[PDB]
Amino acid sequence: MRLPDPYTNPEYPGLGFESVNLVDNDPMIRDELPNGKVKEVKISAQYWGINISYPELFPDEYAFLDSRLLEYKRTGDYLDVLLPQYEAFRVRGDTKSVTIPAGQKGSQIILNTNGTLTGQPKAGDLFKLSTHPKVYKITNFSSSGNVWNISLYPDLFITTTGSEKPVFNGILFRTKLMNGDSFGSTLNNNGTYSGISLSLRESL
Amino acid sequence: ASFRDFASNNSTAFRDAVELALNENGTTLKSLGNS
Amino acid sequence: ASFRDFASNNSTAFRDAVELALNENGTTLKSLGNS
Amino acid sequence: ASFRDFASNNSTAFRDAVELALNENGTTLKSLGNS
Amino acid sequence: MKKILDSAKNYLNTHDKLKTACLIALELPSSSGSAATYIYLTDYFRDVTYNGILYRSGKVKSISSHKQNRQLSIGSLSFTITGTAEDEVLKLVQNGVSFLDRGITIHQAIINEEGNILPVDPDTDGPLLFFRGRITGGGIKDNVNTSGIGTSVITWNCSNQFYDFDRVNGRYTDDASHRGLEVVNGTLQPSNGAKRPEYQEDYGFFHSNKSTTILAKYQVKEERYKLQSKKKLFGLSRSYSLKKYYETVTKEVDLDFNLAAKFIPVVYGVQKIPGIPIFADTELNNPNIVYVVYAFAEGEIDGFLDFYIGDSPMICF
Amino acid sequence: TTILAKYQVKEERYKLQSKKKLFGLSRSYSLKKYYETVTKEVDLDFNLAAKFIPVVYGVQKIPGIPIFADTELNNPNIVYVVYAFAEGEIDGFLDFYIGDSPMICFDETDSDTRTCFGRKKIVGDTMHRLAAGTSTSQPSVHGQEYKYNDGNGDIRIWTFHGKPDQTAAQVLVDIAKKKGFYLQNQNGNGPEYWDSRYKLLDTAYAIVRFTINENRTEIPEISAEVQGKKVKVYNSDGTIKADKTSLNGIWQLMDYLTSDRYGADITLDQFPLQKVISEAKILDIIDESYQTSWQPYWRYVGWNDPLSENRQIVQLNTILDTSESVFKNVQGILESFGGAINNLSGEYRITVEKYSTNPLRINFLDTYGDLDLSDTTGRNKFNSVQASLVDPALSWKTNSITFYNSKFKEQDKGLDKKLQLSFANITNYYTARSYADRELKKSRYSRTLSFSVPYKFIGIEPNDPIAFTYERYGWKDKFFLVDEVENTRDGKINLVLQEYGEDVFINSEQVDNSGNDIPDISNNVLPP
Amino acid sequence: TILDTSESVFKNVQGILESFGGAINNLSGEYRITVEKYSTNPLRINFLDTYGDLDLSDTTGRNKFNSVQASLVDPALSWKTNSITFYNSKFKEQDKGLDKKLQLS
Repeated sequence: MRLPDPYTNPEYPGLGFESVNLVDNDPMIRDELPNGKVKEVKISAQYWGINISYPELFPDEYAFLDSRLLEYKRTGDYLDVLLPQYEAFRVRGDTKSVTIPAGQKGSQIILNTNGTLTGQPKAGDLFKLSTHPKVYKITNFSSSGNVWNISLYPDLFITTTGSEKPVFNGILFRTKLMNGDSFGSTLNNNGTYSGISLSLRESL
Repeated sequence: ASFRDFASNNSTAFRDAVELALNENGTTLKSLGNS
Repeated sequence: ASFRDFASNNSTAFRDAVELALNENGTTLKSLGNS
Repeated sequence: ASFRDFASNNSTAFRDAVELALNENGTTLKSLGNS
Repeated sequence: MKKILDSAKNYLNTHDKLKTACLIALELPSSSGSAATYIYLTDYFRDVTYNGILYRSGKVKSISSHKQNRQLSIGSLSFTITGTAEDEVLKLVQNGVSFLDRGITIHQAIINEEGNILPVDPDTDGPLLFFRGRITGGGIKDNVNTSGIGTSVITWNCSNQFYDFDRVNGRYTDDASHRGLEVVNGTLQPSNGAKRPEYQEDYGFFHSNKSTTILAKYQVKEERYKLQSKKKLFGLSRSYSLKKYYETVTKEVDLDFNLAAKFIPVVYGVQKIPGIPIFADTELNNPNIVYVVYAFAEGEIDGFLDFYIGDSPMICF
Repeated sequence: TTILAKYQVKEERYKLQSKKKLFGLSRSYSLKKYYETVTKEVDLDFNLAAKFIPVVYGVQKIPGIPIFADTELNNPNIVYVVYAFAEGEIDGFLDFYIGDSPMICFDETDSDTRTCFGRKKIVGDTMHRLAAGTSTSQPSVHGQEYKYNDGNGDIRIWTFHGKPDQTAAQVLVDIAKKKGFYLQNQNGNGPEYWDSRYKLLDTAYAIVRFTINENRTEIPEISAEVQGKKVKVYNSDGTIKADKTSLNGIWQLMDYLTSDRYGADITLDQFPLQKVISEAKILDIIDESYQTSWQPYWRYVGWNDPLSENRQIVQLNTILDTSESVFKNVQGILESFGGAINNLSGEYRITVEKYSTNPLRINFLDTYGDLDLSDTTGRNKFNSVQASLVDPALSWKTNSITFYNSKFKEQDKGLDKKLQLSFANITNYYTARSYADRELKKSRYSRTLSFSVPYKFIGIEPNDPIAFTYERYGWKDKFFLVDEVENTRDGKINLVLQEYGEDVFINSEQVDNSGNDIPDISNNVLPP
Repeated sequence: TILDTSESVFKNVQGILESFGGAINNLSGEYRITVEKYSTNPLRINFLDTYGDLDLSDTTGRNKFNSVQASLVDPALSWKTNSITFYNSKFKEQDKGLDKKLQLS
């Protein structure tokens, strides 16, 4: 499901992140050798962590927000979020006619736009495959005409099967709440819910 | 370390905790009076 | 104190820690099934 | 938990703490070499 | 008192900051016994050359404490390798490889101002020995944390020659054990399992299985299948009580259900021991003349002082 | 016992042979202590554990506990003594040891030393030859009288098998009816001395009648070779076959576990029949290492027909000293064929070690991230094995099986390390040799692994085949067997795997020890 | 001595020792055999040379005896057991006349 925000529900401008913390969580078997060399082995999967802080929420906005959150807690599905700082539409066009040749594993990826896309995805922008819900981060870009060579920080979780389509816009993190067990909201005498915050965490 | 003194002040608990894992099988610590 | 409950929740570790100091010499706790 | 490693680093203390509660009565752990 | 060079006795007394390195040399676990490869390692930050051997660094992480009491016990030591080398991991986790009797020697080296090894041991004019024994055990501990830093530790286990305290090394009076018989294709052929290569054509214990039954015909109804205990008194310690100790002592054992009574003892000094029959047969035309062979003791003995035919020695008191 | 002692030697006056000679050598014993504890005879005046009734599965030799002894009135030298052999409905008595010499002599060597009938070697003659007079290789008949005269006196047996509805012996009832018993008249008792109430239900026994005369002046110690209690063998289709005893270990354990008369009363409801049936066939796998012709004492090792296969991988002829605890008796029945009673998932499940071509594939990424490897090669890895067993080829004495391995000693730099074993429930020499070889092979894989898996994969039980695949090591579908499984209520399963190999379950070729049997033709006076 | 080879190597070595003292030591590399002895030039340790910790423990009970009784297989007899028993008047003048016997074999 979709986390409410001013893009989906413009009538509630109180929704919307006062501050978002996009943390990098890659567990590693780090070992500090006696000779000064540091050896680290990556085994556990990496996952983005999102910490959302909300401004002063009025009672109706908080009613909508916690209604959506409680529906999340009820039906048990995943909770998608859209970070707005990465919503710079730097790539126009429709990506259905873009083919990613099969048999690709690792950070590097090669995709052929077939002369369809307009706009260059600069480093630091987000990237997501059509099938898998993992969200990557472009670290370097290099194109030779139509073919694009993109390097992603997390290695491709699944090897491309030749049908996965690039998603350069409207990327949603498939996250799970981490504050659900004890989630309280305080109501002031001024009439606003203060200090509403979420500690999300990408699942899979 | 200073763990020896402590354990020496809680010996019966150690005995019971030991005899509780030997009773999983048919062993027990009350079979030492014979020997 | 409340150490008894804890030890009763970790009995196998106590058994192993005991049998690890008896194996220093030729003694072992698997010699109780006879008696 | 991580208590197993610790106990494995203090085994002799466990042995002594055990043998200190068996000496209350006439039992002792030095009677295992026979068996 | 392990004597130390007087030159080292001055350095160990004047200098406060001592730079010490432990030089480890373990034998590689190999599938077969052919050859003898050694990995040389050190705990120091730089490689250390000793007797022309380069002890490479960067693998060893920690070494345990060697403790020795006045009661016989296995001397256990535990040194840990990094476990992320991925070249030491495969040696430990390799399939079809055994390290039952692979040794390890650890030296305690002190570094000088110029970076050399301060001579300590008088006989070698080099560093002291911290531990030398056998590799009995091992393991690796992977700990992958879903958030944070994980660790992996490879720990090698070491001990002296008495690691297997439940080990009975003896020459049981039997042909199959004496010559190390093993089926090779379709026959029981002697192998290298014999304690000596010259034991492969020794048929001395060939008729030991039927010796007792044949001998029993010429004995009393009692003592038909019996033998005196080789050791009567064995030692009264805190492991026994007076009643139990003096009740356990036995005089005679039945040979039809005591396979421990057919082991060959070893005697130092003048002691009385029973004889284990290994052959018994009569003459053809004189059936009342019976030859019976008793195996007394082990090894090159000085000789037999006296023989007790029954309970009366040939040489009277 | 006191009445019987009058007609015995000064020695063996109050004595009885131990029901179980060898019981099992494990890490709880040492060689010297284990082989010193084994006893041959026990005094009946201070050993109340010697008056318990044993239960026998398969062909085994057991002593007889007297329960009645009295002479005739006008013929005081004719004494009736009743010995209770074994428990439950037994197939029958194979042979009777009047003293230390069986009625059916071993072979040609034992025939020329005394008056005997038939041969136990090759021919496999049984006691029923005494009544039939022909070559018979099947057990006795319930309530039939047998006459055995070796030239020193007449002996009559009247074998009785166990049955739920035994009737009182007609011979003793007839003697007691006419006031024929000597102590019956001494104490003034009437026909109630022995009546129809003396049913002796669920207990096999024999009423051996002695004619003490100039030659047999003493009553010798009586022992018998029973064929064992009949067990229920469950078939896959659904039919139930309980007509003969079975050498399969699982059926013997199932009989011991579902009996409220002796042992624990575990109802057949608390048992998955299909799993037990499938696991029995694992112990029923035909071994091809040796030949059926190589065992001349085929009748007395549990087999019934030399023509048939009778080459199961594990065959057990067991004696259960009922004076032992139920827990220890079950623990002793197991460890003779592997076995692990499991109470997980509700029922009682019997699992034995086996190799599978379709194990469950666990990758390390499916675990919880923890992993503990532990290989204790010291104290657990051996290069040669030495075992012992009670072999009916000898006069039920102990035979040692010893062999070395050149490959395992080429490895380990020629170190001499011997595995010491002792089989209590195995009597076939070739089966014991195969089991010792299996144990020696299994000792070379001493390496265990522990990790946790999520709620999925629920259903893992001990002795299950699992293929581990951890790419960081050189592991791709490595064979493991479950050793410890722990279920939590929050859906986490803790496992401890044990490394195995394929070679553990292949059988190496062996030779025949048929010519190395040593019958005890001693203990009797040779004729002129 | 008679060494019943059916015993374990560990127990056989442990039995050979304790007959003359003895302590097999694997420290400093080699196997060293040390027996109890008195020396006129021992190594002098002052407490200021230590790390500051010190534990004194005297278990006079269960370890202090006034008389000894031993047994042995003596070839003077027909290899039977002979008992050696003697008392000490000084050790019983101490300890307030308590009767405590050491049993040995």
